[PDB]
Amino acid sequence: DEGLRATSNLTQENMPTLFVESVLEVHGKFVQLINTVLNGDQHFMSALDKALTSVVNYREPKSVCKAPELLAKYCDNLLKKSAKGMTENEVEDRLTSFITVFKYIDDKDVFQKFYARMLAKRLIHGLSMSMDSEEAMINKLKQACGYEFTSKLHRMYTDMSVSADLNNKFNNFIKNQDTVIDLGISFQIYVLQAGAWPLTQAPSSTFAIPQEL
Amino acid sequence: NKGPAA
Amino acid sequence: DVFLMIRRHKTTIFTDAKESSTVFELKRIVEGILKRPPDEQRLYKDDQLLDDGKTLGECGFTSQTARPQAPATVGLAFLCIEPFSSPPELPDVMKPQ
Amino acid sequence: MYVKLISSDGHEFIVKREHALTSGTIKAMLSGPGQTNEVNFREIPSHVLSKVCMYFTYKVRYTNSSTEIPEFPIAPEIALELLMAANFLDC
Amino acid sequence: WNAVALWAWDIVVDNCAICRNHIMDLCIECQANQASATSEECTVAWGVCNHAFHFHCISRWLKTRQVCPLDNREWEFQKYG
Amino acid sequence: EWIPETLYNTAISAVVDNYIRSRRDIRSLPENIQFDVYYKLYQQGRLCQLGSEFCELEVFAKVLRALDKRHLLHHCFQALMDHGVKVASVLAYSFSRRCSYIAESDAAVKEKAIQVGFVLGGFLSDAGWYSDAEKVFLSCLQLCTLHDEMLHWFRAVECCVRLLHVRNGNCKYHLGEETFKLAQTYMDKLSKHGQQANKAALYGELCALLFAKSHYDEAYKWCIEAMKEITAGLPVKVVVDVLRQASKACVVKREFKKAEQLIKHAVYLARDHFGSKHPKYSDTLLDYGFYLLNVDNICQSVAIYQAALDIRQSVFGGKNIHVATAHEDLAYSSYVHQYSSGKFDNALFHAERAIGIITHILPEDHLLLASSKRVKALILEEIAIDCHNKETEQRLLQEAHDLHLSSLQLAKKAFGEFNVQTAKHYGNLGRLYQSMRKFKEAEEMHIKAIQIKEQLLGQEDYEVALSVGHLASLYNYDMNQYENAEKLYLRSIAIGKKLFGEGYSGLEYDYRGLIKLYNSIGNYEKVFEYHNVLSNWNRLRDRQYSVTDALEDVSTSPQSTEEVVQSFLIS
Ligand SMILES: [Zn+2]
Ligand SMILES: [Zn+2]
Ligand SMILES: [Zn+2]
Ligand SMILES: [Zn+2]
Repeated sequence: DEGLRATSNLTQENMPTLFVESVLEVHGKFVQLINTVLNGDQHFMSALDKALTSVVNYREPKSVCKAPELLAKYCDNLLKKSAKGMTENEVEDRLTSFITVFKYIDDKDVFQKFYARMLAKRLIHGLSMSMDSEEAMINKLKQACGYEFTSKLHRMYTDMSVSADLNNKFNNFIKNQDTVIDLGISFQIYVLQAGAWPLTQAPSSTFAIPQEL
Repeated sequence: NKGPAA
Repeated sequence: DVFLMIRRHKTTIFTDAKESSTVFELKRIVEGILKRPPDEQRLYKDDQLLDDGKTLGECGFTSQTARPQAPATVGLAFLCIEPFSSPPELPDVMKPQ
Repeated sequence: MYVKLISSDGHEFIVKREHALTSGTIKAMLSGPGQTNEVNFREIPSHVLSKVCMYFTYKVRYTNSSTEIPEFPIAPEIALELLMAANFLDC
Repeated sequence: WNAVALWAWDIVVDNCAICRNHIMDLCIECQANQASATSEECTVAWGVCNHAFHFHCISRWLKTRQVCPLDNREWEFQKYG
Repeated sequence: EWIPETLYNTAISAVVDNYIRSRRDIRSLPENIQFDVYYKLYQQGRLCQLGSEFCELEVFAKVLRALDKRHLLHHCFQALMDHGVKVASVLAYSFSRRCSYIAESDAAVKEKAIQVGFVLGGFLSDAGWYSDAEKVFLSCLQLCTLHDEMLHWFRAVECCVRLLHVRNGNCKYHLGEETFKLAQTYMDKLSKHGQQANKAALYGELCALLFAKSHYDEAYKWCIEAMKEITAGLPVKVVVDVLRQASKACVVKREFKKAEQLIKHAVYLARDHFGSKHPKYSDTLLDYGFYLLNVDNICQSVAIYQAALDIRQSVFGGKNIHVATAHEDLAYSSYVHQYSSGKFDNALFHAERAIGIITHILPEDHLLLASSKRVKALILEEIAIDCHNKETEQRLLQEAHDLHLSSLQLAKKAFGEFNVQTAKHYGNLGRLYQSMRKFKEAEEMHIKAIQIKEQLLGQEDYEVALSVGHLASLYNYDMNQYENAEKLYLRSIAIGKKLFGEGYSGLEYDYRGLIKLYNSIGNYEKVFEYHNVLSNWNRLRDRQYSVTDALEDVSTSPQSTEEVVQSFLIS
């Protein structure tokens, strides 16, 4: 009942950030309540975990749950470099508590689809807080949720790490042929795995670049 | 001993 | 989409119209074959005249009863609908002889 | 633009032109000196032709249909005569 | 000119015939023991029957039976990755 | 003493020998006459003439009304499926074809189709052809959702309870959840219009679907929900189906007292109405033997499966999916019974049949192969250990290694990574890798099997204790870090005596592990003590192990239909 009241004034302009902070406030205070006046009883902690599962995994009548999309957006809304108001040291502390609200997600599979697609749009544009934060992000998910949960999500990272080497190998290739070959423009590439990246969609339309490329 | 139950 | 047929004497028009399509505009399609004025012709479902103002969906010719497999029927007049034919009956075989 | 169809009993089956492109035999009626175009279809009765042109509306609408196509009901009593038109019309 | 790239193997059937998993993903042998410490050498191999199989899967098949699982023809490798 | 043949039987053979001329007019015979004409065709071996008329729905409709001789129709139906012609597939397609033709017709003709659909769909569900029973039930469900009347939703709920039964046995668990949700639509609509539909059989089907997906917490929750709505006015087949699948949820919940009072009454109630040679009776024994398999009733667990298979074999012909599942349990029961002796002769043959029957009738990617190929791989593992020739060992272990991962992949696709069955295969692979000398891979598999199975089941479970024993048996021999196995073995005995007592089969390999662990470091003050423990182990279980089967153990039941239901519910 207190959890639903926390996620009641649903501010549409800041839905994901207010959602995780409200649950963190409820969880961060009641973890003290079970510990500062009560003993650390696993019966009471199990009730808190069971109750916070109910409020986070709330399905509207004849509607889907709002939990997986907001948690996917919350990670994107902070790992994006546009909000230059916090540092990576504050990111690690902030996102460590993001694991606690993540463990209450009933449908973690659909969160991965929402996160990977959101990461796909964010990562290929070259915009993010930092590359090691993305490495740390999938590192914490692979230990909190599961080994094969971030199977395609691990390959979301470690793709542009070898792209730089591949670009240098391409730069090595362009300077070692018998003749002189120039592309006429600064060419930068990064290759993606078909079975990992969600970039398939439906390419029903062909394309034919002119002679300039 | 023998194995897991099916 | 709504599919239906109209029979005056022996003709059959397999035309299509939207679920919200009215009655006045489909008479122009009928005019293209019979060469008859739209006000002179009148249509009759289940022994009942259809108004021009009401649509096809307001008289009962909805999608489920007007499927592209077995569409709803409606008469026409200016009823003299002729039955198609009598198919050769099949013995039940399972029935004792 | 409109293709007629007469039957054994004289029933008229005037329908849309492009609904009849499925069967090439109907296009043979339009082709030649036939080019509404008068057609004689005496050997095939009216009741079975009520399902022949009925299949045309089913055929054209479901061409590359995203949803799963429901089967076209063919009554067991009319199964024998309708299959005669299927081979004759190559439909 | 910045550009993305999406790569896939030359296989078309898009499925391994032994592990039954997606050919782009790891084989069942490498999807159980180590998905990060072994995935970098989970390659695939073609054959004279033009049937690209997971290298771990095809080797594990060749441990006992030296015939192609799809069609019963002697299995000879033709190209690797 | 040469009793003359009855004129009824004599006239049967008089028209069978003249079948071709009078083929048309036999269909005009009465149903009791008509069935005996067809049963004689099977007896004479004229399956082609027998199959020449069962392919028609109308002919098979009259034959299905011989309820007394249904046990002969099943044996003839399976004979046709081994004869060639797919009489199950054509009947389902023919019924589904004619079913859609009366959608716009009246409800008088329509109601006959559902009655035909339930007897035919129920028969194919009994015969095991779940892939063809589903197409029958989906057609009759469509009719019930065309005209809105109070009787139509009364049978639409009756389709979804049986639709959810033909999808539990066909391993279509993903579509099973949708049917239950679709069931609640008509079930709640009927409840609003002054008719509280009985949620007993419909809730009883989740006692197997969620049990199959190892949702033991959710299955036991639905075990209680299904058991509440039982009623003495329910059909006995419906009642016994609830008790069987409710008892299974209790066995995996590590509760033994309330499970046996449920399943023994299920055996008693099934034997009473149906008999000792009915398919529903044999379906109870497999669920009953599942209880005996987990309570260390190993001596009669093989016999009860052997009894269960013989019932199905006498009624379900040859290549039938129900015989394979009966073959499956007996193959595994002999695997654990012949563990010390090593006599896996009939164990592999039953396992080989289990592969043989399913591959002919089910697709290669069907999940029932994964369950079936797992046990055969376990047979191949212990066979290679017992064999003296090392060349034989290196081939058979790889063959078993082929089956586990092929089985594991099918489990992974349908159940997800975090499930008991996927972790169940991890435990098998760890033991397999011990025989495969891939000790480092064995360590990886065992920790996977113990960090996943324990994660959702809990710290105290039967299968978790065995998974510890697999890794405890590892550190004793290959890794040789006895300190790791000292804590692991101590967990194995700890959970063993909570429910199974000291005399448990897996604990023998656990007490011996402690002595083997202690023998390496020279400890002897516990070796002498634990040698006395084995002497206590060797006697105390064998003191109370004397030969006693289970068919006379249940005998007549003093407990009645209501005496079992309320006792389990209040406790
Ligand atoms: Zn593979
Ligand atoms: Zn691999
Ligand atoms: Zn091949
Ligand atoms: Zn035959």
